[PDB]
Amino acid sequence: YDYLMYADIDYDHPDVAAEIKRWGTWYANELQLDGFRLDAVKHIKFSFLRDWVNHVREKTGKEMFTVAEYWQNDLGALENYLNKTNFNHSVFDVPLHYQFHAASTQGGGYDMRKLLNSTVVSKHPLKAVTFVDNHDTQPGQSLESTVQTWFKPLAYAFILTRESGYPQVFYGDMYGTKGDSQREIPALKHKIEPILKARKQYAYGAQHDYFDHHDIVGWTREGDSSVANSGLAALITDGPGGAKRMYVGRQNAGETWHDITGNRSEPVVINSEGWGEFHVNGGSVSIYVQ
Amino acid sequence: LNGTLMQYFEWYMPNDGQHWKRLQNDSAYLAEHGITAVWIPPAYKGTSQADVGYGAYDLYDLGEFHQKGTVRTKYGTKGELQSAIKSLHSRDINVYGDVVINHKGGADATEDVTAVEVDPADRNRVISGEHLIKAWTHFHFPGRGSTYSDFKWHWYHFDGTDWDESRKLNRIYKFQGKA
Repeated sequence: YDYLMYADIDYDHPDVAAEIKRWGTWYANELQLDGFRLDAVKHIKFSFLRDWVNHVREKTGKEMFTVAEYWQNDLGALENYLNKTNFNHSVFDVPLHYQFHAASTQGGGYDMRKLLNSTVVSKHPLKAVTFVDNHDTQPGQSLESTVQTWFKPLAYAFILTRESGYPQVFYGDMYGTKGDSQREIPALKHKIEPILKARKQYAYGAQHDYFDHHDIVGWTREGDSSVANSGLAALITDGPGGAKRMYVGRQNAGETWHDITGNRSEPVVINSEGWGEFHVNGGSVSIYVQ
Repeated sequence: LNGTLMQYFEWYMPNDGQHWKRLQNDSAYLAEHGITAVWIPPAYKGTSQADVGYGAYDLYDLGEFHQKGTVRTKYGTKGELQSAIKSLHSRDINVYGDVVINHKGGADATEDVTAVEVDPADRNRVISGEHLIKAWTHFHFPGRGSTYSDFKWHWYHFDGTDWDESRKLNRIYKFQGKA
């Protein structure tokens, strides 16, 4: 209960606003920082935050990418905040995290098609930092709402291989969390690495969404000329496994693709027209690349 | 290539002052796996060495001065932080610092302030008349002094607090007398 003794900073006070703005530049210069993560922006004067971000970039002459934590599972509040701040910085996609959580706790009962709506990334793809879990949602934390482990890799494939949003990987998910509950996140490193690889060398080109099923949904990336062998076909399932015919671009017709996650051994050959029939196991994820 | 960010900390990591070294050592791995940016935990002095960083006592003390009974923060010293960031930069990875500016925690001393109580539901609706309380609002940073900054904090730089030290009461206070 030590937090009860903290004091809330007053930004209507000229000296306080001038001081935080100045410290901001000092912090940036002392550490040679490239950007910021804004904490608890919900309780801070919106105009100040907008001015502080402008100030720091101006005094440094640097881009200073900035992402603010406006914790509200509501697209309306976040959108207002973006407007009040002149879209000068991104926000964490809180709604998306909450759907991931919901999908993971409903054991197949969730409508996967819902993932496509009500998220910052759906409305403002260039102003969204998508994440699966963080330090406030992990087991035992103030905003606890951990995405169940089985669903975790599916959530990561979603934020890392789709064209929209600036994805964020969590340390606790990679190396596991060191709390003392029986619900700690284990080190999923070995399961996220393949998805990171896919983002790194394959998630390029036009995207084709196939959110036409209550459980099995997917999407493709046609690849791009600038990145060799790029292109992919991702499929994730809430419940039962299955298959889906997806278009990957007539440009890569005749290729044999394989599940980079290794959950599936069977290769998929792209037909003359650029289509493929991909497969995914139940409560699993499959990312086919060439 | 695609940009990918990583939150490089977890709530329950060990308070062994080796986090910055860990990050410095982790630069090659991060780079080969496509991480192009890392968000690091609050690097400035908290209310204790074990503070995850959200206590936020001294923003100009990046684990450099002896305050809160320690020189280094939970993660390490300013030098280790700087070495870690240099490794990241050599590999083209960006570093995003955390900014904790909603409050300050760990005031050096209390100050007699005039306050009114507000409704816990409607934190605006005043449910008490003005009265003297003792609030932890004084920040002078004895370990640092005026190195980097001579700004000192007082009750008027704030809106309120949720603890009256005199009566040892938890209520929602709003400082009067122009706070």
